[PDB]
Order: sequence, then structure tokens, then C-alpha cells
Amino acid sequence: LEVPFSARGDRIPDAVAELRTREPIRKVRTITGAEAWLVSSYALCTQVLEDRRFSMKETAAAGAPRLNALTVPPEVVNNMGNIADAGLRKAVMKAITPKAPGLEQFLRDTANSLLDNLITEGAPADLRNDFADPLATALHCKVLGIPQEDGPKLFRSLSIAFMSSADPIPAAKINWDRDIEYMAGILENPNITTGLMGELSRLRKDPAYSHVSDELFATIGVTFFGAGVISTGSFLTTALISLIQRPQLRNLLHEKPELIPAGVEELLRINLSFADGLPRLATADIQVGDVLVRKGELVLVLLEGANFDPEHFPNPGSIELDRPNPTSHLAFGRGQHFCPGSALGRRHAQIGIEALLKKMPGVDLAVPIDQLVWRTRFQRRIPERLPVLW
Ligand code: HEM
Ligand SMILES: Nc1cccc(-c2cc(-c3c(-c4ccc(O)cc4)n[nH]c3N)ccc2O)c1
Ligand SMILES: Nc1cccc(-c2cc(-c3c(-c4ccc(O)cc4)n[nH]c3N)ccc2O)c1
Repeated sequence: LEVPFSARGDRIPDAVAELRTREPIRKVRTITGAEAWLVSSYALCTQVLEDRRFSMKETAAAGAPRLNALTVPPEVVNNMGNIADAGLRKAVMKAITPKAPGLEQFLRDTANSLLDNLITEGAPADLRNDFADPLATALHCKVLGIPQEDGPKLFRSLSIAFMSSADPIPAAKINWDRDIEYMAGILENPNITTGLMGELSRLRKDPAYSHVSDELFATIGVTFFGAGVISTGSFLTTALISLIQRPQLRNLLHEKPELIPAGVEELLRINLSFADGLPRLATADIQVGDVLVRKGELVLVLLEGANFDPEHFPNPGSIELDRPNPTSHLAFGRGQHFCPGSALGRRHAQIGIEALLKKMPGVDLAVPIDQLVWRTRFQRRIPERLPVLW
């Protein structure tokens, strides 16, 4: 049994439910040919993510079994850990909340501006390349304090940076080195005084951060831009497809926009944007279900396994806005490495959806759904284009 099962992100394979039933932890083979334990039940997914003995940091260890080839320097795997040790965690998290003044208004204006141009241009429109991704890019430029016109350049690295490859990718290092050099220049730029890079540039000259390397400062910039843009852009794209497939829900959210956060939360739960399970390495012998995971073995946490688990989410395929456990999904992960951009991710989706439902209430696919081209061997499930009419 080889993972991943399908690059299609518009429907979950029937095999996932069967697997969760029969073998909630199963030996699979990754694209690199390595063994791994695939966990697909909510209970066991939660257990793994809340046990730090299943380590993220150690997934980059030498000779360790691999989900896929590294496309970043080995130390980037422990990036949030290095941020914490350098005493920068509070500052970073503050810089990436949607609660920043003028941020939500910027998202709203940007989303409306993008949609107005699509309408002016006329159907069909590509909701990924000309809405979801540009909105994600524009947002993270604003969050970092870097020029808007620098966005598309940094975005270009992402079709390679987030590949899920069996072998090392020569272009990944080339792009990484280039983007690092860009962020280093930003730190030296006196004009950059706002956002994440503005604050980092400030802390860089502060005595209490004298021994925090310039490497880490630039790395934070590159990492948060790439991870944030790819995650919010891809999720919003696949969420829009979920809405298109659900006219009844669309109208309801259109009619009662206060329900949109609860809707986005359900869209998060059923979202299939993650193409691979979350990788962890066992730093000890740990019992997981019917399996004793040995030290040094690779464990993959299948997010849709847990999120479509009927034992935790009854009628998992249905979007229900009144669930008693609405945010208990694992779309933002769980435990030590819970997504620091979760609130920003929610707000990006909510504002993008609200604007679209206002501007395009009759939005629908301009092509048969099977005509969507799903990107292969990639860390996200996305259609190359999302053609719509309205
Ligand atoms: C819909 C949007 C997003 C989704 C679904 C998402 C999903 C996730 C998930 C599942 C994890 C856990 C990874 C693991 O445990 O191995 C994670 C971690 C992380 N996310 Fe997000 N994310 C989103 C947006 C963002 C944004 C906007 C940012 C930054 C601006 C961001 C930055 C990070 C970072 C730095 C980590 C690593 C945390 C750690 O290692 O402790 N993400 N994200
Ligand atoms: N595969 C890949 C993808 C993306 C980035 C990088 C990358 C890694 C390093 C690095 C090395 C390193 C540098 C060159 C080399 O021949 C072997 C190891 N040792 N320690 C660190 N941090 C430095 C800059 C880079 O751009 C590599
Ligand atoms: N939102 C979210 C959810 C889950 C993982 C992450 C995440 C992913 C990477 C990463 C990259 C990567 C990231 C940024 C970049 O400019 C180039 C390459 N390539 N391959 C991987 N794994 C690095 C740090 C991260 O925090 C982010």
C-alpha cells in the first residue's frame, strides 16, 4: 500500500473509511520507498500529535525514514523551535494575528478589488490563480511589511518549494538561497519598519538579541511567507470548490453572513488540501492502537482520516453548522506544533468567501468537475486552474 492515495482534493476516497475501520494504524510505503505508520482514526491521530516523543524536529535526522525529500535546510524543520529558543515567539505571533489594525480592511478591499476585475473581465474566471492565491500573497506581504510588488516573485518559488518528491530538488536550493538573500536585504532596508520583518529588523539591533543569527531572521521571513501563502491559498481554493458543490449552504451563508465563521470552520474540517499525512518520528517505543511503534520509525498522521472519522464527527461528509465540537478538528494540527497562523488562516478564508458570495452569488464551475487538473507529487492538493462562471 503506497501513499498518498489520490491527488484529487474534491472528494475523499472510499478507501479512507475502509482503512480507518479495518486498520486505523497501517504500514504504508512513502514515495521515497521508506516504511511508515499511517494513522487514520481521530483517537490515534490525536494521541500521536499530543505525544512529543513522536517528534517533528527529528524527522530531519540523518538516515531517518522519509515521507519525502527535504526542500529546505534541515534546521528549518525545527523553525518554530528555534524561534522559541531565540525568544522571538511572542513577537512573531503578535505580528501574524488578523487583529492587527487595518489588516481585515486590507483583506476586504483586496478581495473586492480582485473580484471586481474578474467581473470586469467577464466569465470564465480562474478562482485560484486570479483570486485565492493573489489574495493570500497580498495578505502575507502586508503581514511581513514587504512591498506588494515583491509578492509574485516570492510566490514563484512555491510550485517547487512545496513539492512532495522522492529525490532532492536542485531548484529548491537555488530558489531558497535567492529568497533568503531577498529577506536579508529587507532586514537591512530602513524603509521596512512595519509588519513581521519590520519588528524582526528592530529586534535584530536590540541588545537582548545580539546573538540571534542573521540566518534565522531571514529564515523566519522566507518560511512564514511560503508556508502561509501556500496554506491559505490552497485551503481557500478547495473550500470554494466545496461551496460551489453546495448551493444550499452558499445561499444560507449569503443570507446570514454571521454564520460564515461556523461555515468556514466546517470547511476546514472537511478540507483535503493536505496531500500527505503529518510526519513524526518515534523517539521511543510507543504503543499506538494494535501496533507497538519502534523508536526511529516514521509515523504519518492522516488529517482527513481524523476529520472524517464518524466516531468523532457524526455524518462526517455533511457540513453541519451546529456541531457540539466545531473546532475539535485537526485541520490546524494539534499539540506542540499547532498552527500559529490559525486565526489569520480563518480570517483569510472568511473574508474571501464573504466577498465572493456578495459579488458572485451564482458562482459555479465553468467546466465539468472531472476537467480539473490536480497537481501531482505536491504537499498540497490543488487544481492548476479553477474556471468558474456566475
Ligand atoms: C488555512 C490555513 C492554514 C492551515 C490549514 C494550516 C495548517 C497547519 C498545520 C496542520 C500545521 C501542523 C503541522 C504539523 O504538526 O506537522 C501547521 C503548522 C504551522 N503553520 Fe499553518 N496553516 C495555515 C495557515 C498558516 C499561516 C497563515 C501561517 C503563517 C503566517 C502558518 C504558519 C505555520 C507554521 C510556522 C507552523 C509550524 C508550527 C510549529 O512547528 O510549531 N500557517 N499549519
Ligand atoms: N536541499 C536543499 C534545499 C533547500 C535549501 C538547502 C540549503 C541548505 C544549506 C545547508 C547545508 C548544505 C549546503 C550545501 C550543500 O551542498 C549541502 C548542505 N548544510 N547546512 C545548511 N543549513 C544551506 C543553504 C541552502 O539553500 C538545501
Ligand atoms: N502552514 C503549514 C502547515 C504545515 C507545514 C508548514 C511548513 C512547511 C515547511 C516546508 C517547506 C517550505 C516552507 C516555506 C518556504 O518558503 C519554502 C519551503 N517545504 N516543505 C515543507 N515541509 C516549512 C515550515 C513550515 O512551518 C506550514
